[PDB]
Amino acid sequence: EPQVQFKLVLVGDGGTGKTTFVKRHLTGEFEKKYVATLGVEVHPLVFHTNRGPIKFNVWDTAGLEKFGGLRDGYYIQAQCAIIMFDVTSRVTYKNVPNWHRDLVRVCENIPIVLCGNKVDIKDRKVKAKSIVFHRKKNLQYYDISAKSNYNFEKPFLWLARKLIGDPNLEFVAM
Amino acid sequence: LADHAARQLLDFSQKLDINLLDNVVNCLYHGEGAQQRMAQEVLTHLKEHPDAWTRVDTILEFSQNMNTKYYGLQILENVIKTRWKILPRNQCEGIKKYVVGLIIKTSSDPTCVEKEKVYIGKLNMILVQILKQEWPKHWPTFISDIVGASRTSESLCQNNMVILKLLSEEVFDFSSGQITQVKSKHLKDSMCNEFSQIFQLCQFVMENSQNAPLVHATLETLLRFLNWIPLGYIFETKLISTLIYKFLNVPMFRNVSLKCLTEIAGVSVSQYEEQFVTLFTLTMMQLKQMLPLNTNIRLAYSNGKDDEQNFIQNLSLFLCTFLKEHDQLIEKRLNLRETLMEALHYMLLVSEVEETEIFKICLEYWNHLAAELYRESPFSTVPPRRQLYLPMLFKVRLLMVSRMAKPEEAAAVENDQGEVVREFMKDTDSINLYKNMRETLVYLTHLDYVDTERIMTEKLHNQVNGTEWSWKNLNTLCWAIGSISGAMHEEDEKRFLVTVIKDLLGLCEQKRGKDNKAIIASNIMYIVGQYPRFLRAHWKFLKTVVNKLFEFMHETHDGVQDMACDTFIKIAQKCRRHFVQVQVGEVMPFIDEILNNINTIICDLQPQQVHTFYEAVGYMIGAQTDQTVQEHLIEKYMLLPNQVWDSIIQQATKNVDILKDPETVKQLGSILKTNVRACKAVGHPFVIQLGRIYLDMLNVYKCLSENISAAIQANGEMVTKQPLIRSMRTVKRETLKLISGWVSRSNDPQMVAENFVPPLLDAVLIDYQRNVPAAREPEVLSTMAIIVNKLGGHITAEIPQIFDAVFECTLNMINKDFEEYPEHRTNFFLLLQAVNSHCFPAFLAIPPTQFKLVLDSIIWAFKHTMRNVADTGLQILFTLLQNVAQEEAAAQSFYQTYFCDILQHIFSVVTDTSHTAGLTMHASILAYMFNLVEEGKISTSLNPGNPVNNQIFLQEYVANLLKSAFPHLQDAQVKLFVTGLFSLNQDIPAFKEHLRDFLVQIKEFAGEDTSDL
Ligand SMILES: Nc1nc2c(ncn2[C@@H]2O[C@H](COP(=O)(O)OP(=O)(O)OP(=O)(O)O)[C@@H](O)[C@H]2O)c(=O)[nH]1
Ligand SMILES: [Mg+2]
Repeated sequence: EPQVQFKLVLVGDGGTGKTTFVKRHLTGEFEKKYVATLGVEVHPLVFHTNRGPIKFNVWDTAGLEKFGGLRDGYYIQAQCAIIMFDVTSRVTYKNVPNWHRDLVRVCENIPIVLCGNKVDIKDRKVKAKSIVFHRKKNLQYYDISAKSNYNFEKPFLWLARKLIGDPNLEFVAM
Repeated sequence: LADHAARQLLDFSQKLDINLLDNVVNCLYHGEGAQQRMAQEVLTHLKEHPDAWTRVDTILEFSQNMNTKYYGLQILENVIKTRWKILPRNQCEGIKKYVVGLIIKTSSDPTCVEKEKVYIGKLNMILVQILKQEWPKHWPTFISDIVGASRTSESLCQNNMVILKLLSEEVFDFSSGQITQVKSKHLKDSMCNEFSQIFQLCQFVMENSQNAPLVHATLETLLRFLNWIPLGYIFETKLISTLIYKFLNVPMFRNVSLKCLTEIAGVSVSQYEEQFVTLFTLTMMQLKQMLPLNTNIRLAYSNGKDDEQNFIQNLSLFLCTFLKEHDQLIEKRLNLRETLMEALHYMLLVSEVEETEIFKICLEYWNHLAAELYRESPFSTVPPRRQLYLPMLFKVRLLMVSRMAKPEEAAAVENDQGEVVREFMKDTDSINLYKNMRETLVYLTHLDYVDTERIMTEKLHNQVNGTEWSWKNLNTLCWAIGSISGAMHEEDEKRFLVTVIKDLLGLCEQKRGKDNKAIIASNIMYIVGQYPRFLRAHWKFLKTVVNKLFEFMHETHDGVQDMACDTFIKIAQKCRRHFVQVQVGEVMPFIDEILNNINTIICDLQPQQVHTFYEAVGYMIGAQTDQTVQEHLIEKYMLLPNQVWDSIIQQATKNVDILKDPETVKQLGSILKTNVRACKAVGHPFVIQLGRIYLDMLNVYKCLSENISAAIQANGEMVTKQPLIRSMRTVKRETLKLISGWVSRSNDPQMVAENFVPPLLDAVLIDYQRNVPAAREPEVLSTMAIIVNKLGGHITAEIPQIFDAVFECTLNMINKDFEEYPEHRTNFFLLLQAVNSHCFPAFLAIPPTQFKLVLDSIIWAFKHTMRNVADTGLQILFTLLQNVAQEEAAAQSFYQTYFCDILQHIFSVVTDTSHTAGLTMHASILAYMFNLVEEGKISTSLNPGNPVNNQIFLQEYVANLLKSAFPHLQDAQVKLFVTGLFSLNQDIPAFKEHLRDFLVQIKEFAGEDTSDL
């Protein structure tokens, strides 16, 4: 059970829920406020698994342009990524190809998950039958909710399986 | 390391300390906390500095690491993106020669091509940015040059392929929001104009090169061109045959090629019938080589390396794309039947792979096939297309039954008070997967009822004999059996259901263990739940079922109680009319028997289960047409909650202090939950119950609200997390849900207004006002919102009193920052929007100063970055403008007072990169306002430019506003943009794009020129 750590890059339009998702994993709290991330904040996330601990260094990046910081410069040396959008905002899914573009132009062969967040909300605007971008880009897609705990660990599980190279990896508590 | 040391990089009078830049850059990728933030801050300031590009040479010449160098490149890219058009022509040419220079060198070094390929990538991007800015006009020989260097040298060719992919991408894929429409068009046309030269180079490399990496790049570049190039190049060359013979069957080229073939396959045109046929034919011939038809693709995928998994995905994409678009092409040709069935074979095999994303792709095809055959003909147990498919349609039916997804998705969710509640998710990926599977199976069932039943009969037999027995398997089958409800004729389905139920009951017998019986009974419950039509025809079965459900509400084995409650609500809504009419062979209607026995039915349920139980009975009571009868039903229905309620109220008159007792408070919450669920089902008629409790419910709300406030005064929001406080907030929230829930469903507005609205003032509204900020319940604002949208005219007279309680003290909580009290901001604007939509006269009755506070707050809303808040604010403003215009009387002094002011505020948000999600509304509001002037506003917008007509004054004011805020804009840019606000005020999409063009221009510096056409 040695300590492997991976640079994970978290990108998406602002207000998608990037920071709220990481904070709930880090502390269990759900943040209701929208406080834009300036530049990048790096938060270590440790998962315990049936084959020993895995640490993701989450580079939580800013989605508003005015707060971009070094933008694609933060992506150097990333080993995986999550792209987030908000299923209550079409603009976010439309800009997902742009996040994907900037990412793969810096890290070509890295496992990437795409997440549609906020599926708890009743007025869903990006319909499940519409989300197809990940197919041809060979991405995983998970519908998730930072608020309801829906598919909450799935993105990390997949990345962990793909990075450790064990299809049967599972997350354990302590 | 010290901030003042790292800031040394910003001096610009000293020579750059390369060692220091390396440490900072190193702090960026490897440092923690505050030191990394400082790096990030210093490096951002440096990257943005107008003169940073001067040192880029220094960086690339002396920097030890590639991190620093990459950063060097980021600086050069920014200068080309922001100030290429204001650099002197001589510095431009120098930058061109420096970049192609550096590209030649690094892509000529073989170490570089192996290791620093990210760096190479960035350099390529640098060049492309130069091309986007001035390629056709200031570099006319570019394409000829790139082609000539490419034929001159293999290393140049390989990289030049990347450059062309990037260019194609930037021009054809990512131009929106980065480049103006006119420049974008110009770029596309210029690339179209020189494509043949480029195509020839790709053809040359494909047909002749033995450089594997070069061929691969060429194919990666071709894949991007396929998106835009004229079809002639795709279909009237040997491209298809080249891809198939040369590349498709070579491991290292297999994925690119297949992806290319997929883009070709998706083209939908009548002109190239033959070439589509060849593409299918030839591809199938190669697939038979690399992937024999007897491969276990499920195992292959399970066990495969990364690019084998890719390969199988791409194969399902190719087959799905090709057949969805061109299956009739293969259908009509008799000598291709076997190859068509083979393609169906592959789809079936790939359908076994255990990965949702791939399954979904296969399912999209199965859904298409089933839809088509059912459009051709919907009849059962023979038309021409169905004829071709009949050999394998059983295998699709079998696939659907075997892999049917879970149809409902139940979760445990914590609310804002720390209760875990059982919710059901709506419209998720996995629910949409279920619905597609149902539709497929339902279509295929219509084509042959017997075949579906056959398959189900057999899966069931293998439950019974233990062959295929498991909780998972039985679930799947039962989900499937439920999925096809409605697809059979009523006579067939009765016979079918009876067999299914008998066999599962038999298996309930056969299997021992509480666990197993719970699983089997849950399935039975699920199925009968999905067949209301059967229940409606056979009253004796419906009665048995309901009673059986009542037995299950006393089994505390995990899951059984939830299933009984879930099934009971399904059946109650689907069959409600059956509970209220006297059934044949019956004394009373069933609802009477149910009501007389609630006390025994629910004695062992969990509170949440009780709530669902009452909801279910609510629907039955809802369906009783006669009013006086319904009242007696409700009286009896509410009897048990009313007892506990009354008793707690009596104790509370005796001593207000039990209202602090943990158990009393849980219980009040649980009683109110019951009232809310009952009202949700019953609707308007629940007025009789609401009225009984109204004044007592408001009084407990008021005490609890005061208790919460006082506790926060004494020990802050830490006291708020406390359990007791939580369960008091529950009561307030359920109280408000109950009021808003009934009001929404009321249809006697005069009544609601005179009868229920008045008492809210002292109990809720003034209580909110007197509450300490952190104790004020955001749901107060939402309830008023709901109330105002329902009453409208009936509540206009009371807005003054409502806003005196809530308008100012709320504003004051949310007007210091954009972030705090998020739910207050959301709900407060929803209330404003309600008043503005439904009670507009109230806004006219108030004095100008008061109305000014209202507009100020509307304006404050659309300046939010919480998109929901901003969008409501924008809609409010739009609705207000339209309302003001209704009366000529106030309209013109509104225009005179506020028109220009509103414009400036809209402009400040249109021109901020943070608000681009508002574009549609920004466009609508701006277009409406500009249109208002260009057709006629009677009063001068400027009081003393008595001469300038409003339209002339607006052009000068807006232009001046824009020159003011963006001084680097050239005069012609401002004029052209202002003119457009008038020209395009009838076309919101074009107006929208006009704004987007403007945002591009404000982020760059142009000099004494323009993109004309
Ligand atoms: N309903 C709902 N709201 C959510 C969910 N996840 C996050 N939110 C809310 O949406 C907002 C997202 O805020 P952040 O996480 O700060 O935004 P971000 O995506 O990190 O944005 P930037 O840092 O500006 O790029 C917050 O108000 C959250 O409370 C979710 O699953 N459901
Ligand atoms: Mg953030």
